[PDB]
Amino acid sequence: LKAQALAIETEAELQRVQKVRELELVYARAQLELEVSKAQQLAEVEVKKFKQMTEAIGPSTIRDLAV
Amino acid sequence: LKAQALAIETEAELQRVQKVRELELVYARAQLELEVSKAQQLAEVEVKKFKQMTEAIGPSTIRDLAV
Repeated sequence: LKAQALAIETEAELQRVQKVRELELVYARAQLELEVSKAQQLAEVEVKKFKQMTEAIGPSTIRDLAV
Repeated sequence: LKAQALAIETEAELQRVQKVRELELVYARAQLELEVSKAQQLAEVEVKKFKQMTEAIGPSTIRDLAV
């Protein structure tokens, strides 16, 4: 009888754990997508501002400015 | 009976968690869009002011001004 009751409550636990982890996996995938989108856009505007600034100052001057 | 009641309250919890996380994902996506818009506009006006100033002072003078 203990075996029958443990079988029922184990099936009932495992279905809930399956559904919760499935929806959590979908939501974590969407958060990852938004995360890398923000990372690459902020990296792109950083790269573009740096490129325009070191273009406007000239790469020859930065060769002999740090010392 | 414990299994039936856990199934009902698990379905009822998971629908709410699904809807809350979906609308939160939409709102976080919009905040990311506004965030990168502000970052790139302030970076653009920084780059443009720096370029005009180092144009007006001349890149030859900044070669021999730091020392």
